[PDB]
Amino acid sequence: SKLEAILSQEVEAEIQALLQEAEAKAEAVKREAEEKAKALLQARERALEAQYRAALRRAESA
Amino acid sequence: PVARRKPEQFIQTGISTIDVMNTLVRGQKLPIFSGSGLPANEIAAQIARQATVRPDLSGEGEKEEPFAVVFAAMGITQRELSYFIQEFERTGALSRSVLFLNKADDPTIERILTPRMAL
Repeated sequence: SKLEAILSQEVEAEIQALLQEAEAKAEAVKREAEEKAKALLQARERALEAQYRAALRRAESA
Repeated sequence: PVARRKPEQFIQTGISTIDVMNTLVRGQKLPIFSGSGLPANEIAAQIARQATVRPDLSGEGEKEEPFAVVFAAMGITQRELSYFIQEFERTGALSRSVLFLNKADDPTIERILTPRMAL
């Protein structure tokens, strides 16, 4: 019957909202990582080069 | 008396705190109160080598400033004496410096004059 149909009618749109929330919750996890990984590695590239050149320079000073 | 002029120019040190709280400038006599068994000594030749005479930031260059590092110890122990050889000698950091240093072992008489030299 139709009564319980309204109970149906309520659930289906909620199934979709769990998903929409979820979708955003996977993506964000993904995106938090994207910037973070990229941003440290830059710094560690940077740092390693300087920690080299200045030595070689100081070596040139020898 | 008519030669001297009141300070007007910072100089960087390679140390932070000792430029922030108390800020290095040229023609400044900064006493550095040490105590007994301490690595004062270290932080000397340490921040020594770090040093580079600088006022770039003010709007000047740094090309026409010769950097003269003059180093003088006294009363040096076997141990310490090599730390010296370690810093200058590390690379060519004697590339801008001279040592002078009357050991305890050495006469205390010659000692006296020691500074007066580099002075």
